[PDB]
Amino acid sequence: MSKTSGLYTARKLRTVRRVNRWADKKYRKAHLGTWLKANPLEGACMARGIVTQKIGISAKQPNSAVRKAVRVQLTKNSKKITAFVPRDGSITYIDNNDEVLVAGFGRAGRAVGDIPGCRFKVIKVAGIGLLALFLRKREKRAR
Amino acid sequence: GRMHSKGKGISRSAIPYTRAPAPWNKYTPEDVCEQICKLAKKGTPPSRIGLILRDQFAIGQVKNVTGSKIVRILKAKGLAPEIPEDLYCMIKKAVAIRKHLERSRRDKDSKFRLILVESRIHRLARYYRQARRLPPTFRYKSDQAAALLATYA
Amino acid sequence: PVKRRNNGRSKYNCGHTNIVRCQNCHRCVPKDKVIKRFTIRNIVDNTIADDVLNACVIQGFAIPKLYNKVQYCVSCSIHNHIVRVRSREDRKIRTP
Amino acid sequence: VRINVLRDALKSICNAQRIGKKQVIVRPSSKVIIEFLQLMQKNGYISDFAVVDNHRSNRIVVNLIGRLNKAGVISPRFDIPANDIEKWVVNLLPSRLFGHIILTTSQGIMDHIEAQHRQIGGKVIGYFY
Amino acid sequence: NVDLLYPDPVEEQRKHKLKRLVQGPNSYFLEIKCIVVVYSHANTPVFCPGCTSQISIPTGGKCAFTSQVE
RNA sequence: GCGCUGCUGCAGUUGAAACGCCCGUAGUUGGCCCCCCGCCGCCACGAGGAAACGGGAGCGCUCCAGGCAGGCCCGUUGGACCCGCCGCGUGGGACCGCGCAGCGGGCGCGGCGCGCCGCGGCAGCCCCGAGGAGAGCGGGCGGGGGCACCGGUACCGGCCGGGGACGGGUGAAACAGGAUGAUCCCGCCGAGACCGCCGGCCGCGCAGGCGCCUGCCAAGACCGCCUCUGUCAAUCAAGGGCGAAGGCCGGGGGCUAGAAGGCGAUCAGACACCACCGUAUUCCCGGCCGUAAACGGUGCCGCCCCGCGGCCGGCGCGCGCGUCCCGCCGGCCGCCCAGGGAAACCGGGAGGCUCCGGGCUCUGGGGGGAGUAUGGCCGCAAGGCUGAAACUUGAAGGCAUUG
Ligand SMILES: [Mg+2]
Ligand SMILES: [Mg+2]
Ligand SMILES: [Mg+2]
Ligand SMILES: [Mg+2]
Ligand SMILES: [Mg+2]
Ligand SMILES: [Mg+2]
Ligand SMILES: [Mg+2]
Ligand SMILES: [Mg+2]
Ligand SMILES: [Mg+2]
Ligand SMILES: [Mg+2]
Ligand SMILES: [Mg+2]
Ligand SMILES: [Zn+2]
Repeated sequence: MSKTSGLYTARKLRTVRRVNRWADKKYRKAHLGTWLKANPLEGACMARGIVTQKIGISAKQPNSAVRKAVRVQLTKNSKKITAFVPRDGSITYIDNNDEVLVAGFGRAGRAVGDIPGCRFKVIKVAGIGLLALFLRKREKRAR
Repeated sequence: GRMHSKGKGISRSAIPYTRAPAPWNKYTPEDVCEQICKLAKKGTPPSRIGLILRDQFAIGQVKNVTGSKIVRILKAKGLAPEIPEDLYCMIKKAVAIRKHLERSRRDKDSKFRLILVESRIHRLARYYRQARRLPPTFRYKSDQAAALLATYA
Repeated sequence: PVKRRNNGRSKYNCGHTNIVRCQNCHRCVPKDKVIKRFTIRNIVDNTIADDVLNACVIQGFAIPKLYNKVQYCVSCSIHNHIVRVRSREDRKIRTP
Repeated sequence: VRINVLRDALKSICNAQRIGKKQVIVRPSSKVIIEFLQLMQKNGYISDFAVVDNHRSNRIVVNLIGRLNKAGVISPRFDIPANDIEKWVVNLLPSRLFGHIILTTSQGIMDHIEAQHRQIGGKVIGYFY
Repeated sequence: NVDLLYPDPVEEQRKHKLKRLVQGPNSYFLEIKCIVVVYSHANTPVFCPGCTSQISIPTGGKCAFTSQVE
């Protein structure tokens, strides 16, 4: 038929699948290697960096808001990223030139929501979880 | 007409179910053998021989009288051509094409036809080189085809 | 999608056909796609045919005709009402 | 070119039975076709048939009586192990109670039930139900 | 009313010789008297024992004769 | 999850996707037939080779995850057995593929060879001839190809004569022409293109494409056949050849039209559409380029299949003999019952398929970035073949309904 089907045709089928399975975006992104060399976290759950600028970013057209984020530089790479601290009033707990831990959003490496070109989240600052600081479980009187 | 074309007719011949001779047959198996002998001496190809036998002598099939085919009889009598007939005719046609072309070389359809004919010749020659009907050294060359035609004819 | 099974032309058992020029705009058209009509008309309009025949000196003279073939393109046929835009079911009717 | 004579025969049979015909003619005859038809006849799907000799490409005539719902071939002959028949039965047959699967073995052409009885395996030819 | 195993001999004559239940010739032999057997579809020239010329007119299908022969 | 990587089991007319066409090697696939012998695959059984893990027989660590224990009056108390194999042995021998080179007896030693002997013992030694292919004879068929030759008006230019004021062109006008006689009528001369009405649900060709007379050369499919051979076959990376128009190199030719350019109008503007002039080009020879909505947007080979009808080529039957009607093969088309499909629609399949396996080749996997960058090959060049990533985005698309 369209596909070869003879009893001595295993080699051709193997080669066909080998060539054709590179056309899937997911399979390429996983098994090609470019993404790993381009991802600032090099396949890690989260990274540690230093905040250097506190900035606010406007939202997209159908929304109207200014989201609070900070600029970070990763210790182990020295490159630059933008990480966004979501919880209300949690910008005031983050201070310039502070040690932070930055993780990802739900999606692997795409932008999430109406925030344009942002792919990282702040979770720990100065060794204390932001979620815990927001609930008043602990206090940052060491800084 | 399928190998080198797109047509597909079905003009053929359908021989009878029974293999026996005609009730009005008046020829012993030998008498035809002499007729084949003298016809072959006149350089007659087997196909024409069968045509002549069927039309002039009223013999529908030679095998039904003698039990054997014409070329086998000729080989037993040592008269069969070294080069088989179909191949020889293909080579004739190729030579004719080449001559007409060297007269005038602006005709492209003729070159197309020549390509087809030479491909067919190569295939048939390979098959005959296998089956040990031709010498292993036999090879067809465009520039010496007329010579082989003359000697092998 | 596809509107006509003939693709708007009468082309069977061939690859290419010779071209013609529209008689109105002089556009180049394939011969199988151009709209053709044949007409037969009198050289003299019928209003004055009787007058001409009366003035004629010869006996039994017959008014000559004009035999011409008109060929038009698709745009010009529609603009000049040579053909009409029809309904989906009436596109299949082929009788005049 | 022609390759699988059995596939053509079975397709013709199903086509004829679809429109409630009574007889069919399949052009090329073969031993495998004959055994397939004999098994079908013993199971009660196609009644009688006749083989017509012409020296070349013997023809066959078969008489139909409804009953048959589907027939087919598996082109590349896979080698079923004796204990691997249940998976093919489940995949191919509507139920585990009335379909038949044909195999060719060193003991001859038989059904999957018979091969299970003798605890042997072989190669697959086709199926009908 | 109809059985494929025993076709009517006449409806078989109207079918193609290869699609018949048994493939067979459409040709035959016949006598000629100017007293010899001649093929129906003769293509090559034929002569009599006496006739000094030909008695065959090859055509696309069945051969024609000179009418003098019966 | 995902039948969104599809062996089981996707898709390829229109949504993404059938190379422009042909030849062709590797590769893959190959009709039917011999009753038993040998070989390969195949199936079954077996030997041999660590456990742990996994499966699994028995046992109340109080249950359990576990462990191999344990009971008295214990199989010899128990820890049984299976599971890491492309190799080895026995059997079967349906299916799948290969087997060209006489035999038997006597000399002849126990056997096997090399040899010598009766042919005096043998039926001594060829399936058939695929609605597979190729070759052959006969018959007509056709805008199929190449070479030379040749006719006809018409556009353009020139000339003899006539006559006397506008003519051309447009929606309407204005640039170019005219007393140096224009436009118009007739006659002759020159050159180069072109092939009309017939001309078509006609036809030919592998496709691109094919239309004056005459003559020459080679070729091709189809039909008809109790002519020949005997599997010679199908499809295809690599490789080879052909390939509209435009374009390029080198030579010829110069009439029409006409990119570029120029000029008059229109418009707010108009460097565009309309009018006029006009170079390359359009024509021939030799050679490059190798692309098109190169479309039936449907790959090639093969089987079955409702009914009605038209046209072309060839053959046969019948009669009341008409270029009548009844058939067969091949080709080009129309409508259509089933069936199929998201539907439009197809139905000479886009059917016989989730009831999902005839054979071979190619392509596709959300939209952009992008047929781009960087390399390589080809090409005089223009450019062709091959061909990413980062980054970005939530829809883009198809067929159909109402407004
Ligand atoms: Mg081929
Ligand atoms: Mg055929
Ligand atoms: Mg539209
Ligand atoms: Mg075209
Ligand atoms: Mg898909
Ligand atoms: Mg589109
Ligand atoms: Mg598409
Ligand atoms: Mg050109
Ligand atoms: Mg295409
Ligand atoms: Mg499928
Ligand atoms: Mg994509
Ligand atoms: Zn017009």
